[PDB]
Amino acid sequence: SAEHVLTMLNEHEVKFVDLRFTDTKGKEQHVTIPAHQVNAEFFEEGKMFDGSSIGGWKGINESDMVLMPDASTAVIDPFFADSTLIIRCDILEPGTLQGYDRDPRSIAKRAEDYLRATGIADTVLFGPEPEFFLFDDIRFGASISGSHVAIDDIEGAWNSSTKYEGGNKGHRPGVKGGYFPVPPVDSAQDIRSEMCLVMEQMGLVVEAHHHEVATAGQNEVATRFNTMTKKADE
Amino acid sequence: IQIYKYVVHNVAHRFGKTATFMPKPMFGDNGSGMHCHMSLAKNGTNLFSGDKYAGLSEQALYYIGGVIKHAKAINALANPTTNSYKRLVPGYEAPVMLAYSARNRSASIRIPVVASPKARRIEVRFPDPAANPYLCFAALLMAGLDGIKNKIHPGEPMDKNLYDLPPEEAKEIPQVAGSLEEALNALDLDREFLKAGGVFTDEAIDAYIALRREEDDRVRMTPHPVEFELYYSV
Ligand SMILES: [Mn+2]
Ligand SMILES: [Mn+2]
Repeated sequence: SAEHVLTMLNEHEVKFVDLRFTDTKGKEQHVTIPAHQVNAEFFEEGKMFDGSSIGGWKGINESDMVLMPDASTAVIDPFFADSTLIIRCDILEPGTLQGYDRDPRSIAKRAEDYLRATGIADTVLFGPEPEFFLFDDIRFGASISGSHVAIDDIEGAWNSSTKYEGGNKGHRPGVKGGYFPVPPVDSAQDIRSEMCLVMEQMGLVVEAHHHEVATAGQNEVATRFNTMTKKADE
Repeated sequence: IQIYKYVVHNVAHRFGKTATFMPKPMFGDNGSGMHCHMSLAKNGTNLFSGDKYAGLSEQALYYIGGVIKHAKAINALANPTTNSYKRLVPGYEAPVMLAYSARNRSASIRIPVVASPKARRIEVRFPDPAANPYLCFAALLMAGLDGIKNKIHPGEPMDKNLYDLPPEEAKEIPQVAGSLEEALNALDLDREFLKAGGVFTDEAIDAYIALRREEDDRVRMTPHPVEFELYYSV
């Protein structure tokens, strides 16, 4: 609860509350609130902003259901303490529910809870396995006259020939061959290892991490299953 | 050929370029090869003609025989410097089969269509721009007729490109002696059909071998860029 959050607020000092909050038809968003301003009312009636990303004709302000005031935690990363505390869409408004032209987190639940009103069952678990790429430089652009993009990261075969100064040192994974081969060759762990620590710190549960299969920094971190709404937000 | 070459090298150079008869300058492209078409004639009659398979004649067949018989020893003569064989890599495109066809390439002996028996011939393609047309031609011939000579018989043409349960005796199937050392060897043993007539002393043969030998060495003792590619980080 808030009563709670409330402590936590003092538990840690914290000021500001933000990073990750709304999240688009696409993905992730935030706004920052001075530490005060939080207080029940806040917990009970929210805060509201407006449109931008899906919205038509003027002024559709949307309540920001300061919510899942569970889904609340100290973000490592930001400077000065602050409780990243999601929000359950903008609820709507006075009706108070599906954020304008979405409420992805809402839809989530409608679904979820709707599920529940069928009887087909009671709880749906989702355990996604998302992989990601970790590179060094990413340059690209496009324009009347041309277009392009370039990717680089010590690793990705390509780089062998490449001259450095501390110079080459040549251990790296060649095209579909980033296969848990031990270090010298493994851009590195510490980045993963590390990501886990924080992942859990943030509150997820890690199950194992490792290098996927790609010449230039394909990394995977696995995370224990959940409930759509939770996992999704995880 | 000796001129054909001098002229190329030269205009080529006089134009602004370097010209090179190497068989496989680059990888994944086409490395020039010297096909050699041939036929012998008596008076103004090419005893290579007749009936029996694609025009042609008994006579020819022993020839088709001859080559096929000492193919290896020949390519030691008409396929030097190592590079030679980086072209004579099993293709399907690449003519490493010891058969004859009028198609079904892969087939190292092509009896081109004909028309006028007036010009019926044999194209043995495998030889590469790198041989003393002298030795090469000689050895081509020299054999050709030892076949023509003591019977020796082709058997049937291919017309069934390589590709047959790879093994499925397609494996069994006679090969163009791909690989110098190997080729070098053949010649060491084949001596004979060369040696015959005087066209070829033991020496000649010896000396020859003896030479190609060195290069073959320099080549294998010197470690290769790729080896690092694959073998380095072990
Ligand atoms: Mn995976
Ligand atoms: Mn030709």
